[PDB]
Amino acid sequence: EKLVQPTPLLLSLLKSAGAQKETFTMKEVIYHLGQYIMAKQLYDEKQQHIVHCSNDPLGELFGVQEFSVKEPRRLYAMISRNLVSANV
Amino acid sequence: EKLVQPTPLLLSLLKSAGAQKETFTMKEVIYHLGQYIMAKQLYDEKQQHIVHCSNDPLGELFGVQEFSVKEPRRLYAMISRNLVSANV
Amino acid sequence: ETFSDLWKLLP
Amino acid sequence: ETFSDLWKLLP
Repeated sequence: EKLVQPTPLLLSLLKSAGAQKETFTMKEVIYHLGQYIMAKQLYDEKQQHIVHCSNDPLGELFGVQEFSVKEPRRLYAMISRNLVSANV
Repeated sequence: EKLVQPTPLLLSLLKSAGAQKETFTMKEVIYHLGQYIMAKQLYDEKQQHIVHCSNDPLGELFGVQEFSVKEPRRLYAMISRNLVSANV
Repeated sequence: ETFSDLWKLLP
Repeated sequence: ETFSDLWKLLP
């Protein structure tokens, strides 16, 4: 698929989640982001579709206090405004 | 399915992972245990089938430093020696 | 349904 | 294969 180049901040989160590249496909970006959320345990204990990022860089990146993985559209928009190139 | 009654220690781990009962089926015990491991992040970052419990009560409970989720037989044996009743 | 489950269903 | 994946496959 097409390669995307994340901004420095998004790149640092993916890297801390184990990514080794600087260019990925959207599926790798999504995969690595779930690992970051998992490792940091930002999701809600009871309602596990809610991710709380108020005091985490993910909140600075997306600019929200939280989000639902059950709202795919808003999520993709937050990721997209954070790709310096959606076609590398 | 049959109900099992975990020992006090195993009970405290399940409870901390969100369990509300004192009697469960083996599937609930397994479900709650994965949540405990998940919440505490005891699994290995790279080889995610390896659970490190050397400095966690799970290690005291099982009596091991680690284990592989890829060895189902040893796991069930560790759980079984920790049920005061495998039929409640 | 756990986080992993939902994340894995991303449309 | 992530922890959740493997755990979910427990035989």
